[PDB]
Amino acid sequence: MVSFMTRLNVADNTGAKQVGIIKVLGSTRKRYAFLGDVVVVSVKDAIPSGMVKKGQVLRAVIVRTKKGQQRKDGTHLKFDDNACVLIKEDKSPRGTRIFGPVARELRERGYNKILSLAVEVV
Amino acid sequence: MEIRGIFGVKVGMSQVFTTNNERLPITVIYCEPNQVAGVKTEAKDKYSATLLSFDTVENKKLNKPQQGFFEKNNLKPTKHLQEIRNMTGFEMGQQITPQNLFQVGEYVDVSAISKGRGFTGAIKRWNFKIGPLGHGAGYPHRFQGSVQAGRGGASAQRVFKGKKMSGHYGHEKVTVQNLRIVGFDEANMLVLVSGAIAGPEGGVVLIRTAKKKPGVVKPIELAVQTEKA
Amino acid sequence: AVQQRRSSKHRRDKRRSHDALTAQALSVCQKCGKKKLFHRVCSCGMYGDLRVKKAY
Amino acid sequence: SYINKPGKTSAWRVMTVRQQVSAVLAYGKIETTLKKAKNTQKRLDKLITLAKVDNFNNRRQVKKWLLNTNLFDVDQLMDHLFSKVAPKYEKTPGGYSRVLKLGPRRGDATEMAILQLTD
Amino acid sequence: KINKQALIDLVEQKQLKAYVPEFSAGDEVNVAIKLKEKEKVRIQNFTGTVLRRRGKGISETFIVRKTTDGIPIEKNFQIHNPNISIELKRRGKVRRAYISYMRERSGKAAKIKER
RNA sequence: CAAGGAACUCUGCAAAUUAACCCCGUAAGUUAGCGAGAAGGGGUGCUUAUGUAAAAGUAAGCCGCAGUGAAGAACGAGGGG
RNA sequence: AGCGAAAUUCCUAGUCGGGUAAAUUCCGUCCCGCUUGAAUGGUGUAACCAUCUCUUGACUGUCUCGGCUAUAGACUCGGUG
RNA sequence: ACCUCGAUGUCGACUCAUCUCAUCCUCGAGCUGAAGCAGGUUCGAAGGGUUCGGCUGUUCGCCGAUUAAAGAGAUACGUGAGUUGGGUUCAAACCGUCGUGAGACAGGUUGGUCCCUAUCUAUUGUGCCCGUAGGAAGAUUGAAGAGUGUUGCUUCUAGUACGAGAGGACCGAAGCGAGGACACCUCUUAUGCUCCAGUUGUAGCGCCAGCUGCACCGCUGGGUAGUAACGUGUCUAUUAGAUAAACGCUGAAAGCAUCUAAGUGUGAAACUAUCUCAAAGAUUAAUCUUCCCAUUUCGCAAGAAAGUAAGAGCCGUCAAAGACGAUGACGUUGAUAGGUUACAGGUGUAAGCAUAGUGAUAUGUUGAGCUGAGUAAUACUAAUUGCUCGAGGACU
Repeated sequence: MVSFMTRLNVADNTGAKQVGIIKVLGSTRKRYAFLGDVVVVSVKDAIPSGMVKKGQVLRAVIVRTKKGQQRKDGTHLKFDDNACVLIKEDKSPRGTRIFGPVARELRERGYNKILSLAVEVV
Repeated sequence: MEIRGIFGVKVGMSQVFTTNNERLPITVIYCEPNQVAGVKTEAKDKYSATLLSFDTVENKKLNKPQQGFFEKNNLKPTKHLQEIRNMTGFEMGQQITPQNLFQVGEYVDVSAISKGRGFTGAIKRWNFKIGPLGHGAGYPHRFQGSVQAGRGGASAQRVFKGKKMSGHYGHEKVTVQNLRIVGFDEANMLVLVSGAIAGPEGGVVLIRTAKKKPGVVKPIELAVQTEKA
Repeated sequence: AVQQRRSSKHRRDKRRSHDALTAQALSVCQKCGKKKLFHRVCSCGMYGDLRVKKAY
Repeated sequence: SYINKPGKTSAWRVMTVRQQVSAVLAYGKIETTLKKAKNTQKRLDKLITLAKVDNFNNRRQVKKWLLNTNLFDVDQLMDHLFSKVAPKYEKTPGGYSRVLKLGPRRGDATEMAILQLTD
Repeated sequence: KINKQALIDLVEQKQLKAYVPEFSAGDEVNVAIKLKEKEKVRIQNFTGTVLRRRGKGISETFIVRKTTDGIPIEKNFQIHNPNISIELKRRGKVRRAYISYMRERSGKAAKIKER
């Protein structure tokens, strides 16, 4: 549903506007979008106050899925947009201000710090 | 060892809320309590087997030689009858109910005739790839590629038997195993089981004991609502 | 493609072996004459012992 | 091969069925194809079971499936039907018509079938 | 011999609500969710405007839209789901039982109420 | 035809969005004519009254997710040879 | 004079600075220019182009990634040859 | 310069593949100037696997971003009577050069049409005639077959052992994944043209509505069953026996030593099943269970007039099936199909009436009206008061 070269907005305060998902990590033929997907992205729209330079290949995780998914609970939550957050090889977020609504079932892949510094969890 | 199983009739599939906040697919099978029609023992028949019979109707409409055989065996006249291998723990002239052999939550295997699709394409049968249409590929666009494996009178100059090819799809007994037993209903002659069953409803569907994990069962339970105002 | 080797008369009859045509179904008519066609009306205008049709 | 006549359309089927039901209302015996015969038999039976109470709304509802003939005109045949067929067919549950299979046609070898109605 | 195939309700009887809060597909309802992440009782009242009310038996799913962080999100829920509390906030008038224009119309996202 | 939107690829070829009208607005380059319909944009329904010859026009009310509601009409910019 | 790895450089896929995450064809520049070069015109030039190429806006089943709908055939039956 | 000049299409790219091991990883083992980790070398083993982009007509080539991995070939540098022609490669022209001149350029450039209604064999299904020595109905066994065998992460084991110190084990278990494949329509999406709602103009129903026909199903939004997946659920193993390499034991020959020579072991995604599908046309024509018949008379010593009683076939109805046969089920003793009624589900306050309003409208009647595939009741209609084949056991 979301794969290589997907122009998407940013979900955390890193001074970036439009970023493209350039590769998928993990294993071969992943080619799909899911929760906690650690991928690499390149930014083309940003502001000079941003903490990352334009065109850099940096690792991020998508947090909003316009496709939506069905959970183990039996409930199908779907986003009306798509967004991602940039992180540096760990679970500590890069941006100094976190915003955007996300489900709480993301602890399976870590990211507890983002939830602790989140505006509010879904 | 021993393998236990019986036939039934798929009559529908549904869902249910279970513990740990999970919903499971629930296929429903009508399972009338059947009676063994014959036992093939190691002593005379050299192998373990047991033929059962069911879907009984009034004796008038049934076939004459087989109803005479039934009367010789002193059993009900039934439409369907078939064997199951490796079954001698149950004896001749005994009714069979799901409570006797299978509990709730263990692992079983299911067999059913696939839904008839007739002759089809290779991609719809062997999960192939569509031929491209970009920039006018032409009318010959969806096909099976080629079976060219040799040119020159000393390489193959033929087609090979067993080569992957399209053909009639479905309409065949197919099996999947490790299905979980959800529940039983003796009054309605009904069983609720997990997974999905191939083919359409109304047909005869076999369920045997899983030959992978014979004596393994995991606990699964239900829950009840409490919102009462 | 087109034919590469001609089929002989023996090959012709081997191919035409399946040219035998199956017969039809017939039914007795109690009121009219000749044997009528089964599940079909008779020439005398009558069918399920029932005449509903005008001049044949 | 490639592009040709529109041929068979759902509009064609429904207008042809309307013609056949108008014809059976006018005369009461139609020779056509057996599959078409049963297809129009279903719609005719639906109209007849809709022809029991017969208010003005039902008049228009059944008028959405009728045409005109030479013997009778649309409203005239509607009123004629309402006057005679409804008293005759009201007490029988279903089965308001019967199809009898004829033989092949010398012209076409099609399996002719005659639809008729009598209660 | 003859089977009714109506045993769908027979197996549906395992889950039956005794209060069954009923509403249309164009209203504002607050549905509470009971969650135990590791060890706690969490009651998260998920408010929002219901979108589509589908029903066929034990399987009755309905869609609800909520503006979380100013972002519209659509969630699916099941009517007889356990550990779930439902209470309507406001009941309104809607001319259709299925809405797709609310997927994009954000300006004045509220709905005209029911008299 | 969910989602992405040129990623297959010899190529944004084909295909796709506007396209009609009314009204704002319009860059660079330029032989001063153009460019240019630059682009970008806003509205077109029904009813009640007003307006002239009707109508473009206006005030209000009302509904549909959407009112040249199906119709028939240019998708572009930048740069080089 | 001019133009200079051009439609012009075999060696060579020469740089360099670029757009380009990643550019042998895209651009400006460097000048060892086999066999360029001024009426077989040359260097540019606004507009113009069913001309060629490059990047992008939107656009979508071209693709990711496959599937469905209705006619006509193809299938079966009759006449035809 | 030996076949093909009364034609063997010569680069690839796309799909479709196939095999060998001289194995890239996955497997085991050996050795090491192998403290551990990290490694490096080699052997045996082919059961499975081996990405996406950027450049270029190019394969080959390079680079990037990854994967545990991006192994090699090789089959007309596989694959056009499966696609396409970007490209050199007819006819045009250009730049540059060469040649005085027509003209030459695997130097470069723009453009330049890819012929095909399957005869046999071969192959995916599919049946029909006969057979298996009486006719059948079934159920079987299984000689020979086919499918089918993937990989990674995390946590515990344990910062344990090891190592001073960074580092950090082996084995096992548990959960999480990816891909591969099976089926499914509970949920989620696409479709769902005799379905619904709204909508738009034209022509008429003598008029207003209310309509049909047409305008891509007129347009838009949905949606029943079914049909599919992006959605679900599953499988990703375990074991036994014989083995490669490797490691053995005893042990002499060759009084010691030695895995070997007798004997005596383990042993790998390798090998046989193990799991799945069908399978007696499995002609070596196998097996069992049940029913039927064994009825005037000479023959070519066979049973000929009486032609099953076991049934089969024609026809109808349909589909669970199904291109069409064939198959499954039912034929007045029938719910087999259609009909009608109720119901499910879909759509969403039918139309009319009345109220207030100059009017779009709002309200009660009204969750009503209607609704293709869905459920059961229901013999109301059709499966005929029908026809053809179909009985006596040869020989060793």
